[PDB]
Amino acid sequence: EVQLVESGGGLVQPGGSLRLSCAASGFTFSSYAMSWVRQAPGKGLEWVSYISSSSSYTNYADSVKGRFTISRDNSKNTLYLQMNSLRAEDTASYYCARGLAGVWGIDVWGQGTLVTVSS
Amino acid sequence: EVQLVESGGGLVQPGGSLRLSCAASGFTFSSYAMSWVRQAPGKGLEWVSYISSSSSYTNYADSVKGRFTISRDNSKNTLYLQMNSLRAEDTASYYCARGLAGVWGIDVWGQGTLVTVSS
Amino acid sequence: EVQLVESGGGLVQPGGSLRLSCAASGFTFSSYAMSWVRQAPGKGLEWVSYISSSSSYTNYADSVKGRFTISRDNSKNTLYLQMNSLRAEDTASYYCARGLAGVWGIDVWGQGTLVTVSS
Amino acid sequence: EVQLVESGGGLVQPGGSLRLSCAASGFTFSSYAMSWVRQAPGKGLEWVSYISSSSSYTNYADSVKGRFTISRDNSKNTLYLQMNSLRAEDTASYYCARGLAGVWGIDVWGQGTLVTVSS
Amino acid sequence: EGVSNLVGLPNNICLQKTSNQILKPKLISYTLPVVGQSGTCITDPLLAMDEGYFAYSHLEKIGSCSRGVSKQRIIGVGEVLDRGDEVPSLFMTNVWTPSNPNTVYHCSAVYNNEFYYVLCAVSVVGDPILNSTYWSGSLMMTRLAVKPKNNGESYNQHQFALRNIEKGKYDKVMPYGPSGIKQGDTLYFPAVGFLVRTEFTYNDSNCPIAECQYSKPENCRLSMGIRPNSHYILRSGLLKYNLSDEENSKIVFIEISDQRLSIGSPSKIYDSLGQPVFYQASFSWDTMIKFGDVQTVNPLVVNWRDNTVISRPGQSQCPRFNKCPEVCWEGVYNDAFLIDRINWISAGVFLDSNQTAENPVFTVFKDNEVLYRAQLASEDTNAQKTITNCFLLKNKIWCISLVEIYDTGDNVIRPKLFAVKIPEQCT
Ligand SMILES: *[C@@H]1O[C@H](CO)[C@@H](O[C@@H]2O[C@H](CO)[C@@H](O[C@@H]3O[C@H](CO[C@H]4O[C@H](CO[C@H]5O[C@H](CO)[C@@H](O)[C@H](O)[C@@H]5O)[C@@H](O)[C@H](O)[C@@H]4O)[C@@H](O)[C@H](O[C@H]4O[C@H](CO)[C@@H](O)[C@H](O)[C@@H]4O)[C@@H]3O)[C@H](O)[C@H]2NC(C)=O)[C@H](O)[C@H]1NC(C)=O
Ligand SMILES: *[C@@H]1O[C@H](CO)[C@@H](O[C@@H]2O[C@H](CO)[C@@H](O[C@@H]3O[C@H](CO[C@H]4O[C@H](CO)[C@@H](O)[C@H](O)[C@@H]4O)[C@@H](O)[C@H](O[C@H]4O[C@H](CO)[C@@H](O)[C@H](O)[C@@H]4O)[C@@H]3O)[C@H](O)[C@H]2NC(C)=O)[C@H](O)[C@H]1NC(C)=O
Ligand SMILES: *[C@@H]1O[C@H](CO)[C@@H](O[C@@H]2O[C@H](CO)[C@@H](O[C@@H]3O[C@H](CO[C@H]4O[C@H](CO[C@H]5O[C@H](CO)[C@@H](O)[C@H](O)[C@@H]5O)[C@@H](O)[C@H](O)[C@@H]4O)[C@@H](O)[C@H](O)[C@@H]3O)[C@H](O)[C@H]2NC(C)=O)[C@H](O)[C@H]1NC(C)=O
Ligand SMILES: *[C@@H]1O[C@H](CO)[C@@H](O[C@@H]2O[C@H](CO)[C@@H](O[C@@H]3O[C@H](CO[C@H]4O[C@H](CO)[C@@H](O)[C@H](O)[C@@H]4O)[C@@H](O)[C@H](O)[C@@H]3O)[C@H](O)[C@H]2NC(C)=O)[C@H](O)[C@H]1NC(C)=O
Ligand SMILES: *[C@@H]1O[C@H](CO)[C@@H](O[C@@H]2O[C@H](CO)[C@@H](O[C@@H]3O[C@H](CO[C@H]4O[C@H](CO)[C@@H](O)[C@H](O)[C@@H]4O)[C@@H](O)[C@H](O)[C@@H]3O)[C@H](O)[C@H]2NC(C)=O)[C@H](O)[C@H]1NC(C)=O
Repeated sequence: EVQLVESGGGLVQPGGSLRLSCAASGFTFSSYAMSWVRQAPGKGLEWVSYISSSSSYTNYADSVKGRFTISRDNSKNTLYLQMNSLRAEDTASYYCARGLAGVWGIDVWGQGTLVTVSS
Repeated sequence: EVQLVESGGGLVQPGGSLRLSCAASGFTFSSYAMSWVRQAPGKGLEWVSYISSSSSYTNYADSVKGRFTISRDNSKNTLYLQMNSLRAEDTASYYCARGLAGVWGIDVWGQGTLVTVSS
Repeated sequence: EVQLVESGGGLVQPGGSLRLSCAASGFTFSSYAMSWVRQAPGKGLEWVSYISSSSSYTNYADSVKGRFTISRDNSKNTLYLQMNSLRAEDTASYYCARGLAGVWGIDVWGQGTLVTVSS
Repeated sequence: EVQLVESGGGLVQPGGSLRLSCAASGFTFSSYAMSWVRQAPGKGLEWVSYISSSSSYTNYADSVKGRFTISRDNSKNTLYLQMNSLRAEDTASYYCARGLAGVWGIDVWGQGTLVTVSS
Repeated sequence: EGVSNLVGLPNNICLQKTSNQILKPKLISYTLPVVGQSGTCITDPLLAMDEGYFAYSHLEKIGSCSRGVSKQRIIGVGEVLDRGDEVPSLFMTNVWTPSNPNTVYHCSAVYNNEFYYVLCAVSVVGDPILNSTYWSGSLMMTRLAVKPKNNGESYNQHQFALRNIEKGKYDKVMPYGPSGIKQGDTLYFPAVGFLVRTEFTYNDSNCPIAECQYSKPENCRLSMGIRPNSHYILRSGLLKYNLSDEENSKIVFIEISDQRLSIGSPSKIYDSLGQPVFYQASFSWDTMIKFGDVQTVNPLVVNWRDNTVISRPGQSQCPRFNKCPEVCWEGVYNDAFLIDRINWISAGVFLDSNQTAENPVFTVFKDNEVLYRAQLASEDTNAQKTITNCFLLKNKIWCISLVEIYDTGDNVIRPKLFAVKIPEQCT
């Protein structure tokens, strides 16, 4: 059974710097793909960051092309996201999965992590 | 290339309170001038609010001297305008630029934002 | 009972512009002295501004001689402070009292206002 | 909830002099034990300095027996460490806890403080 | 107010079997992140507690957790105080580490007036319970104070090696167990004896093979050793050390009685509620727990407690709940500390598995039934050795148990110490 434990921070002042984390267990993390997926209440899926297996390819969206950069920690199973210079349009719950955006995902989204950017 | 993303809608009751926003990218926002310019179908340019770089000077027009007050958010590139106590004569499309009224303009007006005050 | 109500806020970018306010009630504000006093955790009293009753004399410190200028609003009891061009060494809690720096103060310091300049 | 706030500095020349600080709140500091613990990336725990409650016993390690001396300031809850004559083998993150080296520690390590001695 | 042992009259504890989990496991071994993972492994634990002072020992192995190497053996003592409001913990004050890590094995701790002797075994051939046919037999006792002073040099660490041994018929002695007892000025250490198999006097007709059709009669004799064709049969016992003389180090191995005579296993004796209580692990034909109180201190005679609900797991050869003689040297160490004598109430972390070593669960049982259990972890975390010790906190019984578990974000067997409070009120 694949368990995805989302983490990170929230309820921060707009324009700060948050660091979202997501550890995993089970499947071999040394060669696989990870992606952060967020969704605002009312909207659907929205992909922001993608990381390859050997950390050779990192894709980003048009709205977050220069906001944050995803990394990889293949030594210790985790998934960091150093969110920098966020706005009010980033108030959503972020999720980690095994697909860039798609409609795919071969594991139940465990808990997620809500990031509130307001006031 | 300078991109101006106007935001904020209309369709408000006479005497309501709307908040128009306009973000930007490219040029350094820490030291520059921002101004809201509106134009109704049939008329020409009409300046409403002006502000300096250090937020030390805020100019307004004779018709909107007490309607709204322009602010500055040099931390996060944007341009807010808390429109308060509007009338039917304020039904026009608002624009953000780098000139008070003039006939000037140093960037193509991207989309604008139409505000309708009627019924 | 003299009540001092500090206001303002912190958490600003280095080199920004903040405006601290402090209203009061009780004693006659039309003829008295007001001064801003700050103190960082680890240090003691450190005055930054001074003003007379008729706004005829305005004293400042050597470190904030050209940073901000204290004003007076004898019509509506308040005490403004337009802090401009602050640095990381200005992270402290500001207070309003009835003495320049001294060790004096004839009223309990109510709440104060912490100003943070970092990141 | 016991909160440990590590402080100090870093990025010093080989053979300099740094002063690490660590304040605490909660548990009664007048009678308890404090110890600095460091760990380099790749290695494990490494105790350097220990001190008792009444400042009657001060123990040090074989490698830092004459480098620094831990003190105690029970009046003001803190933990100082005047690191003197450090080398390149002292580049690690220092932590304060309530156990000499052990595998013990009865509180979550809050933030720590990294010390870099190179170039 | 003070942290003492089980003396006087404590508060009334739960005396009924309840399924409602009234046990509150509290962790006091909060470790730091393990960024920079490697093949670390922590084994060979030790936890003794007496009159508010504790001790600890461990051998960190880089690689495999069984057939690994030695890098450091942190042996240290300390004091027992409270974290906050009614939250006791272990505060270490002194730490000692030997120069060569691959020399010290099978330590044994004991309490004293203002010191803490650590009797360890010295070997140059590795594990003495695996290469005893070439072991010299030298023993070393390290004395560590629970309160060091400035510039003592003779009051903080005392590296002492013993000289004379009073071995009567045994060929070698070795401290084997967590801790022992003391009576004024006479320290006792748990140990195991090495005796020749050809020099054993045991008639092969007292073996419980009557109601054991699937058990050969010679299984009792073949189970007294590590292997059938071995050269030594283990024998449990205690080491006597009279420190009131100090003229010559005396080592007297007092063998255990013949009642339910099993193979040598890590034993633990402790003075609970005045009377000394003895424990002995089960690495032999008998898989049930060996518990009981001691009536004769020096001539060790333990009245074995016939519990039929608490045992330890094993391999396919000798699994849990096996009461017939079978040639097998396997098991796991799981002790228990006595918390009541009027009703004979015990408490300890015993594993709950048939042929595996997972799901460490703290259980309380008087004589033949489990009162209330509580899982210290999930049902998939492995566990090998558990050490349970109980004390008092100024009005009530508290128990701290060292349970080696498998942490999620550490990938290494970590000896997590859980602090459990004996419930006074239950449902
Ligand atoms: C239980 O305890 C017993 C006793 O305590 C242990 O038995 C002991 O084993 C050791 C071996 O570890 C014996 O020591 C000597 O080992 C020498 C090995 O030399 C090298 O061996 C490794 C292999 O590398 C070499 O391989 C070949 C081998 O021929 C060479 O040609 C090649 O060039 C390499 O050099 C190297 O990695 C290592 O570093 C060594 O350098 C032996 O050469 C030596 O033999 C002497 O002694 C013999 C009598 O025992 C004698 O007949 C020979 O002629 C020669 O003089 C010796 O074996 C201990 O002697 C031995 N003790 C006893 C009492 O016999 C046992 O291992 C242990 N078991 C466990 C499980 O712990
Ligand atoms: C180690 O353990 C073994 C096994 O228990 C012991 O050997 C047994 O000893 C008992 C005695 O306690 C034996 O029981 C009986 O032995 C009788 C011996 O007969 C002679 O006895 C004395 C000498 O001792 C003579 O003076 C006397 O005149 C007899 O001539 C047997 O006659 C008995 O037989 C009965 O039982 C058998 C079944 O076994 C029936 O078939 C018979 O009809 C009769 O009813 C009885 O057996 C026992 O036999 C011994 N077993 C074995 C295998 O030898 C060892 O003594 C013990 N050693 C030590 C040092 O502890
Ligand atoms: C560990 O090692 C220590 C030693 O380091 C052991 O402690 C010793 O224990 C023995 C017990 O037998 C002590 O021997 C005692 O000696 C006493 C002598 O003191 C005075 O005796 C006379 C009094 O008249 C006695 O007459 C007879 C003699 O047997 C007695 O039966 C009577 O009751 C009277 O007491 C005096 O005239 C004389 O001048 C002496 O002052 C003796 O009285 C005791 O009966 C007993 O024999 C020995 O002294 C202890 N040693 C020390 C240093 O304290 C300890 O037991 C060991 N622990 C073990 C083995 O577990
Ligand atoms: C297993 O055993 C447990 C033993 O502690 C049981 O817990 C006890 O359960 C009983 C029955 O529910 C409680 O008795 C009642 O408690 C309520 C709530 O107490 C709270 O009151 C205020 C809020 O009003 C709050 O601030 C306090 O801190 C209390 O938490 C009372 O209102 C009732 O009058 C009555 O006393 C016990 O209080 C409770 N023990 C504790 C320590 O709280 C548990 O219920 C058992 N579980 C099962 C399934 O049997
Ligand atoms: C953990 O260990 C426990 C104890 O070792 C295990 O319990 C034992 O399970 C075995 C299973 O083989 C039992 O052994 C046999 O049980 C069956 C009973 O089933 C039949 O019963 C009657 C005949 O009595 C028959 O008419 C029915 O139709 C059934 O088919 C019989 O073959 C024998 O009687 C024999 O005893 C043990 O009896 C049982 N022991 C106890 C004390 O219950 C447990 O299963 C283990 N669990 C795991 C997960 O490994």
